[PDB]
Amino acid sequence: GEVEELEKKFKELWKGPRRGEIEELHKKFHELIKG
Amino acid sequence: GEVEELEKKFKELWKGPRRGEIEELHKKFHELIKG
Repeated sequence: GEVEELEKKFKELWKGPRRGEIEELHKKFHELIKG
Repeated sequence: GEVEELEKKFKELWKGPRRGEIEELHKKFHELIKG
C-alpha cells in the first residue's frame, strides 16, 4: 500500500457519492500541506 | 460513508507512509477537479 489508495478514494468520491463536498475538501488539502 | 474517508487517508499518508509522493498527488487533484 502506498498512495494509490488516496487517489482512488478521490475519483471514487467525485463519481459516485456527493461531489461538491469532495472538491471542497481538496481546497482544504491545499491549506493542509501547502506547496 | 461520505467524505471523511478521503480526508482520513490524506493525513494518514503524510504522517505514516511516504509523504513527498502524497503531496505530489494533491497537486494532481488541483488539475483533477480544478476550482
